[PDB]
This record gives sequence, C-alpha cells and structure tokens, in this order.
Amino acid sequence: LSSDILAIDQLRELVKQDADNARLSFKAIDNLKLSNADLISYFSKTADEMEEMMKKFEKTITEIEAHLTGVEAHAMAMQNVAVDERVYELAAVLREFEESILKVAGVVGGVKEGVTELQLRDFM
Amino acid sequence: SNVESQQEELTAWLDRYERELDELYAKQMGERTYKLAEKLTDQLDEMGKDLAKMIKEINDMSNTLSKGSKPDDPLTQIVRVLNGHLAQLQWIDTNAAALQAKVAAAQK
Amino acid sequence: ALLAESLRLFEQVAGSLTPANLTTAVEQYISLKYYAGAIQLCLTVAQQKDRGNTALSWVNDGKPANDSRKKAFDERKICYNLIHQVLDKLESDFAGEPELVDGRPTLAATKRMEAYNVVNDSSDEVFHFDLYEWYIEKGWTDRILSIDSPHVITYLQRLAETDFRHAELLCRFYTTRSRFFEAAQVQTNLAKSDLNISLKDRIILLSRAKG
Amino acid sequence: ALFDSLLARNKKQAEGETALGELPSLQLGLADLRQRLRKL
Amino acid sequence: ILPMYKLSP
Amino acid sequence: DAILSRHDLDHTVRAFNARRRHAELSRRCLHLAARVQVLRNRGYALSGDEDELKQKLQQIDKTLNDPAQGSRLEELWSRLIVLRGYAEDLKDQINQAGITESDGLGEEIEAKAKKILEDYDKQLQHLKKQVEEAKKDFEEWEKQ
Amino acid sequence: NPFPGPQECMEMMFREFGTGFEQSNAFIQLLTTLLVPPEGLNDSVPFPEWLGSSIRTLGIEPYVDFVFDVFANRTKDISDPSQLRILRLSCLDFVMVCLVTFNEDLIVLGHESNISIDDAMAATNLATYVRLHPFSRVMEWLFNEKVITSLINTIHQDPISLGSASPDSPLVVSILRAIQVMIKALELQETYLHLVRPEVLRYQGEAGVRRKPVANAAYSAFEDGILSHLSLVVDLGKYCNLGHAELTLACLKLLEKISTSSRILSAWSPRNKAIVQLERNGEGETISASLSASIMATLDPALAASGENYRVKLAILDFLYACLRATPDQPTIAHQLLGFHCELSKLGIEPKGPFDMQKSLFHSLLNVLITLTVSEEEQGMRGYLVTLKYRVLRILQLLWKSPLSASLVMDELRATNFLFHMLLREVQIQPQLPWDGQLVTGCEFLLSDASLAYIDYLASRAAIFEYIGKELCSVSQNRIPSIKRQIFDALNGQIFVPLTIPSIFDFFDFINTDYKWEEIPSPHFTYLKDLDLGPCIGVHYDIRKAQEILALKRKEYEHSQLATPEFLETVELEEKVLIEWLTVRNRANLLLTARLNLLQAWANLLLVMIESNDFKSTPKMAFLLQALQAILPTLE
Repeated sequence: LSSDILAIDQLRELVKQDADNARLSFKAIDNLKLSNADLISYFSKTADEMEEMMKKFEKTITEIEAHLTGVEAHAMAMQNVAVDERVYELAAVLREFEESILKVAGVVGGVKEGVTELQLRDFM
Repeated sequence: SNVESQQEELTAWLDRYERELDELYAKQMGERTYKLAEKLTDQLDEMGKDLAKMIKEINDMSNTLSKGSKPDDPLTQIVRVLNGHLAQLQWIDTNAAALQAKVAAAQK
Repeated sequence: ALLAESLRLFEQVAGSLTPANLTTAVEQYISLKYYAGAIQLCLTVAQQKDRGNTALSWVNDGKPANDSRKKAFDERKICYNLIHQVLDKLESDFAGEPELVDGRPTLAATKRMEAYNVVNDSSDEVFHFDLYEWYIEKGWTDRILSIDSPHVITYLQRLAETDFRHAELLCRFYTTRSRFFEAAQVQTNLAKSDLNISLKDRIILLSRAKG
Repeated sequence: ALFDSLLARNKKQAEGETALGELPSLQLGLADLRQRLRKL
Repeated sequence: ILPMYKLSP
Repeated sequence: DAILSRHDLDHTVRAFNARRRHAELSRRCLHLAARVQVLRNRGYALSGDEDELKQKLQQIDKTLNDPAQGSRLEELWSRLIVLRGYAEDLKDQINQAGITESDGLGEEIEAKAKKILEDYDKQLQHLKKQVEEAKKDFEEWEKQ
Repeated sequence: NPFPGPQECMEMMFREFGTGFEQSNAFIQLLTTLLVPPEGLNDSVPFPEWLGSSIRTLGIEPYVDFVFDVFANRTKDISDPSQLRILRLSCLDFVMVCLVTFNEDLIVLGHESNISIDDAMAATNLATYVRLHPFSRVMEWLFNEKVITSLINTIHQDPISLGSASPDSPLVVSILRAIQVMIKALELQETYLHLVRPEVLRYQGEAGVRRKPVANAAYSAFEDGILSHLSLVVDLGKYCNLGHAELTLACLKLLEKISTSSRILSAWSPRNKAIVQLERNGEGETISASLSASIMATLDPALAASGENYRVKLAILDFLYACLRATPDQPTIAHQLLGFHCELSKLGIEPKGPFDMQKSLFHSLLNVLITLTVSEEEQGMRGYLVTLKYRVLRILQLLWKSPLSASLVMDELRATNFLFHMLLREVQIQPQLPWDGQLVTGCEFLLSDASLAYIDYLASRAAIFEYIGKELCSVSQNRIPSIKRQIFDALNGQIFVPLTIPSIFDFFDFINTDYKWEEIPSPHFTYLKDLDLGPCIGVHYDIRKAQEILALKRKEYEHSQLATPEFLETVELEEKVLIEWLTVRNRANLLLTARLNLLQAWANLLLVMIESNDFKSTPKMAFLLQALQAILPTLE
C-alpha cells in the first residue's frame, strides 16, 4: 500500500498539470471565439525536458554497450568451462552490503547533523 | 476515482474544444514546424519503447542463460530484490552526497 | 589640467586614433616631460584596437605566419614602439642624474617612477613580452631581473626552452631573488637537455647546480 | 508475503512502461554486482 | 557434509 | 487477503491504465495546444521568441537525426542477437544439469538470505526517508 | 522511368517486389552484395557519391527505408516458418553489412582535430561521408518499437525447437545475428547520438531535405525500448543449456552489458522485478545447475586458447565480475545465481536449498579451484590457468569485501578449510623455473605476455595472504584455540590429518633487484630525442600521442627537402624502438605496483601474525631471527 501511495501521488500531479495545460489551450480559443506568448514557455519547456531524456537515452545506450560487452565475457567463460561454490558469493555479497549501508549511513548522519547545524545557527 | 473522473471531465472538454477548433477552421477557410515539433517529440517515445523492449530481451537472455530449468526459483528472486536494494542504496548515497554538497554553500 | 584633459580626450577615441596623430601626441608629451602619461595612452590605444586579445592568441600559439592577426600585433606594436621611444628620452633628459637630494627625491626621479609604474603594472602581457625583447636588444640586463611581474617568468621560461643564453637569465633571475633550488632545477634540467650545448658548459651548469 | 512484495515490486519495476522517463532497468547480480557495489 | 572437502590425500 | 486482492489486481490495473490515459491525453493536449498556436497565430507575424524555439528544436532534431546515433541501436540489436543465438546454443548444449541446478539451489541459507534482505530493505527505507527529510528540511533553510 | 513520376514509379516497383518471400529475399541479398566494396571487408563508402543526384532523392536511403518497412510490417503474411526465418536472417545480415561499414575512430578524430587543428578542406569529405552513409538511418530505425518487437519475438521461441534443431539451423544463426546487431547498437548509440544527430539536424535546417521521422522521441536511449521486456533475460539464460559456443558467448556478453547499464537497474530496482521474474518456475535453479555442469567440464590441453569450454568459462567469469563490481551494496542477479535468497536490502540461505547442501555455483567454483594444478613439467607455470585462478580470486574478493555477503561467505569458507587447500596448492617461485618455456631474465620477457601471468600470480599471492591474515584475526578475536593450533602448524610447516609445506619465509622470493626493473638501457636516439612523453600521460603513457607528434615531425622533415629518402629508415627504426620502450616502461610500472601491493599485503599479514600470537616466544625466536636475516638485505 505504501508503495501504492507514491503511484497516486505521481498520478495526482500529472493530471493536474495536464488539466492546466489543457485549460490554457481552451481559454485561448474561448478568447478567440468572442496567451500566444504563454505557450512558448510550455513548448520550450517540453523541449528542455526532452533535451535530457535524449541524454538519458545516450546514458542507457552506453550502459547497454558496457553491459553486453560483459555478457560476451560471461558467455566467453561459460563456453570455455564447457552450486556450493556460489553459495559463498551470496554471503560475500551480503557481508559487503552490510558494510556499504553502514558506509552510507555515515554520510546520511553527517548531512542531517550538518543541516541541523545551520537550523541551529539560524535561531541561535 | 477522483483521478479517474478527472480523466473524464478533462477528456469530454478536450473533445468539446474540437468543435470550436472546427469552427476556427470554418472561420479560416473563408504550422509545419509545430507539426514537426510534435512528431519530433513523439518519435523518441518509440525509441524509449524499443529501448525498453531491448532491455527486457537482454534480461530474458541473461536470466534464461544463467538459469533455465526453474524460472520460479528463489535465486533470481534474491538477485532481483538485491538489485533493487543496490539501486535504492545508490540513490540514497548520491542524493545524500548532493545534500552534503549543498551544505558547503552555507559554510560561507 | 590641460595635459590631463587631453589624455581624457585621447583615450575616448583610442579605438580610432591614426598612427600619425598618436605619434604627434607622444612627441608633444615628451616635450612637456609627460612621460608616464604618454605611455598610458599608447597602452590604451593598443587594447582598443584589439579588445578580443588576438595578439595574445597569436603569440600564445607561437608565430602563426601568414595570418590576419598580424594586423593586431603590428598595430599594437606601433604603440609599443612609441612606448620604447618615450622611455629613451626619459633616461636622456634625466641622464646620470641622482634620484635624490639628501632626504628629498628629485621630480626628475618622480617622473621616472611614475613612468615605470605604468609599464610594470599593465595587464597587457603581449606588451610586456615585446618590452622584455626590447630591453635585451639594449643590453639592459639588470632591468629584466628587477621586474617583479609574473609575465617576465613566462617569457624567460618559454625562451629558456630553445635558447641556452635565455635560460641563463632565468637562472640569474632566481639567484638574485635567492630561489637557489629553482635555479639548480633549471641548470640541471638544462644540462640533461637535447639542446646544442658543449660538454664543458654542461660541466659549468652542473657545477653551479651543485652549489 | 513481504519478500514476495519486494520481488513483485522489483518485478513490475523492470518491465516498462510509457511513463515519460522511467524505462525498465537491467538486472545484474553476483559477480558484476559486487564490483558495481564497490564502485559506489 | 564434506565428502570431498576432507584433507585426506 | 481482501486488501491484497484489491491492490494486486483492482488498483494496479487502474493505476497503469490511468497513467497511459494521461500520456495519451498529454499528447492530445499538446496537439491542441499546438494547433492553437497555428490557426490563430497564422497572421504571418510569428517571430521574436520563435527563433529560440526553432533553434532548440533544430539542435535536438539535428542531434537525433544522425547516422551514427541512429545506427548504434541497429548495430546493438544485431550485436545482441549474436549473443542471443550464441547463448541459446551454448545453453542447449549445457541443458543437462537440471537436478544439480534445482536441488543445488534449493537450500536453507536462502531463507536466511531473504530475512537479511528484508532487514536491509527496512534499513534502506529508513535511510531513504531520513535523507528525504534532510532535503525537505534544508530547502526550508534555503529560503531563510 | 520503368515505363507517372519517378518518386511514384520507384515506390510502385518496390511494392511490387515486396509481394511474396522469394523475390524479397533475392532483392535483399542483391542489395547486401552490392553494398560490399570491391576491395572486400577505411574510406570510399561503397557507392557513388552522385547516386540519385539528378532526381530529388536522398540517395541510397529509400532502399534501407523500404527494407525496414518490410521487415517491420510484412512479417505476418509469411505462413511457412522457414521462409520467415530466412527473411529475418537476410534482414539481419543486411543490417550488419550496413553497420560494419561505418567508421568510428575516423569520425571521432575528425570531430576532434579536423576543424579545431586541421584545415577546413577535408571537413567536406567527412561531412559528405556522414550525410550519405546509411548508418544514421539504421540507427534512427533502431529506436522504433516495431523493430525491437520483431527482434524479441524472433528471439522468444520454444526450447524444444532449438533442442531438436541442428547447429546449422537458420533459427540459431538468426538469433546470433540479432544479438550481434543489438551489441553493435548498444556500442554505437553514444557515438551516434553525439556525432550524427546534431550534424544531420544542422544540415537539414540549412539545406532543403524532406525526410520522415521513424524514431520515438520518448526513447532517449536504446535501453528505454527494451526495459519493458522481462522474458528476454529468462530466454537468454535458458539458451545457455544448448551447447552452442558462439550463441552462449553472445548471450553472456549481452547479459553482461545489460547488467552493466544503469537505467535498466534503476527501473528494475527504483521492490524489484528481475528477482521475481527469475523465480517463477525455478529458472534460477536450472540456470545455476547448467552453469555448474558447464564449468565442471574439462578442457583440451592442446586447444588451450581455442577450447570453447575455456572461452565459455571466461565469459561467465567476466559476467559475474561485471555484475558484482556494479552496485555492490544492492544485491543483483549474481547473488541469486550463486544460491542466495535475494531479499530487499538483505540476504539469507534457505533450508535444504542448493547452497545449503554445498551444491551450487560458488561451491562448484571452489571445487574447480582447489582441484586445479598449475605446476607443469613440459612448460611449467602456464598462463591460462593463472588467468582463470586470478579471475576466480577477483570474484572471491569482490564477494568478500561486500559486507552484505561477507559473514556467510567467511563461515562457509572456514567450514571447509579453504585456506588449507590454497596452501597445499601453493608453489614456490625461483629464477630457474621458466614461464611458458621462456626464462624471466630474457629481455623479451618484458615484451612477451608472461608479464600478465606474473602480475596475476603476484595478485593471487597477495589475496591469499590477505585472506589468511583476516582469518587469523577472526580466529584470534573469537578466542578459540581449536583452530589456532592448526593455523600455527600450517605456518610452522607441518600438517596433522604429517604433511609438510613451505613456511611463509619460503615465499619471500619475489623481492629481487638482480633483474633491475627500475634501471632501463637508454639507446643513443640521435634523432627524436627532444620528443618527450608529455601528452602521453595512473601511470599510462599513450602511444598515439607520441605517434602523431613523430608523424608531424617526419612530415616537416620531408617538406624540408634535405636527405628525406635516406634518413627515413632511421626515423622508422627509432619509432619501432620507442614503441617497445613505452611498452617496457608500462610493464615495469605494472610489475612495480604489483610488487608494492604484494609487499604491503605480506607486511600486514606478518603484523597481524606477530600481534595476535599467544604462543611462547622462545620457540618462535628462530623464525624471528630468520625474518630478521631475510629483511636485512631488503633494507640494505
């Protein structure tokens, strides 16, 4: 359910901007039947937004390359070779995640305390 | 249901505008750049979709290659959930680093 | 008040003064012992003929021959050659004269310091390079050494790389300032070089570097 | 049913769709993942 | 549990 | 069970469906918002900030309509299909170790790993929310 | 003018040649053959630059456009599966022949130095090449949903067909070609989006060109269109049990590249989807079993570098390494394949599972590692065995350093006496034992490939020493002398099951200054002496940075017109000596850093041993004096 919250939250703000963008278009026509400088920001905004989506595409592409290049190696070893050994891997992973979380935690705590510092320096 | 009915009023009205649009056409009867802008904005959606398909297929091949006699198993489960955790942890790390950076600005 | 207001009027049309007028101006300034001022006009006329600083991007790339930026350097130099022209009559008029009666500096010595402050403080380093190149041609060695600008270090460093007798000054520059390590650092790096230097000179270099 | 929901969420995650940005992410695991974790 | 991991050369 | 049945089926479908409907209506909204800037603004006097718009549009359009950038995907796909066939072949070849695989995997450590995973998830969620709060609480100070 | 405007007649003829399969495949093959240059499979794109200049046509684009439209739309009117497979194979071969004929490094160096350093003369040539080459159109089509849908439909097939099919079946070849096209696309997507799209857009804006977009703006990258397919990874994993070396390697590389990406793992794990997709009908278990059965397969001693089994093993190891190195904090598919219960920010083991019974991928790796002998007689100190064990040790270190999978791994290792097997597998190194029949003191050693094996062996020894030190520290802090006695006995040189082994002081034979790795013989270099390695330089001296400089200098000398023909061989041999000089310097730096790491690991191990040692000191005085004697010359 908690995961379902964020879903609606996204869907809420989405229909609301689509409500306004679809409203800004009719008021222009309702004005005509009886704002041109405004939609420019909207189009340029969509452009500015997509401009990064393209960069995301590039990123993901580069990743896919970098990944399949690994797949090749995995298969290249798997062909070359041709249970209990991998169980150690899981443990080796988890014991490392513990450490990574414990690493991140420090950063988080540092930030939080770092913010409360300024918060304090504000009314102090 | 509210979000679902908001996609009923703001649809019937979107259909309602088309009359005033056809009226505007009727008025004018008595551009390509935007039409290029829309297709240009629209074309990348297909690329996203195709890219998604690709990624899905890659996942399929990797997963089936690594294991393909029990796709209902708990290994790929741990793998997936554990990947999720990795991603989320990365998010946490990065954003926290960003906030940490944001504090240096207040250190003036 | 007349010369100071004339200077204001010249600097306004700096990006548009003809070499014939700029000369007649500097010629008169020298008659009136207005040394430091005339230098400032020529420096100003330089910057306003080339605001984008193409004579820098030209010399920094190093001698691009057959280029349109030759205009920038050549026009800038007409002003620089006049600065050199002023600095000559400066010493001539105040030739061998002492910089003080007991306690009080001379006004001759004042017009000297006023002039060499305009020169040493300027931000036009293409002017500084052309000025350091001209100081050598006059044999004013000890003058280059005394300059505390950091444009002299770049000139001497860039010239030491292909001229043994210029790397000599850079080593002298450091040793009068007592940056002894930095000198031995060059003397050693020079003896190990690929430059056309006799072996017996490399013996001197390493012997000075060792000291 | 917790871990199950974690799977299910991480399952629906890497599967589309048309959400204007969030494309499905490829899963790694084990060998590549450890190094990918260390490179954090 | 250790059929072959034993150090029995 | 009732809550889960509701969520897992009735709500998920409406969420996804609603999202796609939003996307569709966003397209229609931009289409209308585009035609408005056509028919009414067909007075030939369309300029000013338009240049910047078509400049951006031309830049991104030029970036997209490139041979290499477009070719990379096509090359990638086949480059994937190679590994597809290769992997499928090498898989069919080593399609015998099934009992070793199923029985090898089915164990007990898996149960513990699941637990450790849930714990990690909780810790991670907590950290995430803590950072979220750290952000939300800082953007306040950003104003004061 | 086939006897009506040309733009209409051409499309009419194309559509007429589209009805059916025989004529379509024949036309596709004819076009593929025509696209091959006369010199065979780099400039002079294989087609006239004035192709279609008379009529208002985009050149050779219509052909590729029609081919893609056919392959995307008219693939449903083919009832005979064989005809559909043949058509898909022909289309994939056409796409590959079109993509492989694109210059990447040329365009990179052009966009880098042509307009910024070189003149503007050759710029027109590169511009025309980029505008006329169909690579841009192919890349644009790759971002379409129809293409990726057809690809994943072709790759998604029943397993019984591939099992009963022949190795030369058209389905396997088509899948291989599709995977290769996907790999090429994932590799070239960045280069395209960087140095194609902006130039093409600027050209279309400046000049007058009428083109129809076929790409989706939403799909910012190739991963966006494939992240919506979950069965792809399942099929790729299931295809590993077929035995086809090429297909297995291709699938492994594809999975590695997928796991190496970022958007895919961000969409999967923003709970998760891959872990639940691979745990539907026990796919992970069978995948792990197949991988174990594969890695256990022996290799051909004669076909060391040609044995497909060894290649598959190395591919699997590289895949695991890339999957574990990327995002180590968060679990991944590697943890599930090893036999762990991947839970949200937590792992665990299940009762009676494959990893609990010591029958999984990790245990198989441990077995194949402990049952591996590198000490040979005919050659001695092989190279590919060293590489295999080095990869295994890197994977083990990546699994250990990860705190999320550290405690359980250490427990499983100490519960099987892994350090004892490693010590028993150790071998002493001496300046007499050659490496692959080649001696170390030989000058060609620095130029040969034995340096890689030597660095790998040094890293293996360092990792083993670090693991031994960590285990000793753990056993000491656990205050249990049950294992301390065995540890000391192994360190004393005896084993009580007595089997003896060389002590730690025996392995202190890697510090040797007789080779003079620091000293290098500097030739005369009468010419090119002033050419330094400034722009060459993480000590990594690039060879191209000096190659370009020496080429410019040779061109200037030739333009000087002063004994250019005679003194050319001098510059040639000076360059041939400088390249080997650079390679030798790089190898020496690598060996030095490896020796430094090994010495640091040995010092840490010795410190941990001396500090945590409750045993009497009068008996260990002998080892103390021996260590003092050994370090005396090292310090001197």
